[PDB]
Amino acid sequence: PLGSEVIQALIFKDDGSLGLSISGGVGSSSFKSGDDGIFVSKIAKGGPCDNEGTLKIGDKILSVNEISFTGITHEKAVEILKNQDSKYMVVVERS
Amino acid sequence: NPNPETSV
Repeated sequence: PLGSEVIQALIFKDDGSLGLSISGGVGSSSFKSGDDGIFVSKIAKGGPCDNEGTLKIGDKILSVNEISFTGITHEKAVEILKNQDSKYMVVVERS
Repeated sequence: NPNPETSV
């Protein structure tokens, strides 16, 4: 997208959670018109994502720990984000 | 189409 920026955040799980919610994915209703991507749709107050402070509602997730989130389902996105790691390098596209 | 929102 014109004027878009690519941002990265390193977030550590606390009690098994990153403190954010996702929407979208291939095979789901699109969060943004015409974009089947995975998007940050909620950030829990006082959670790890809020504390680190880099990510924002509306960010499109491009990768997590170098796993591409382009062309993946909501279900696959969730599996990855619920995996056994505690450390997540999240790359997003902000528009 | 399904429109999930999942907390992680």
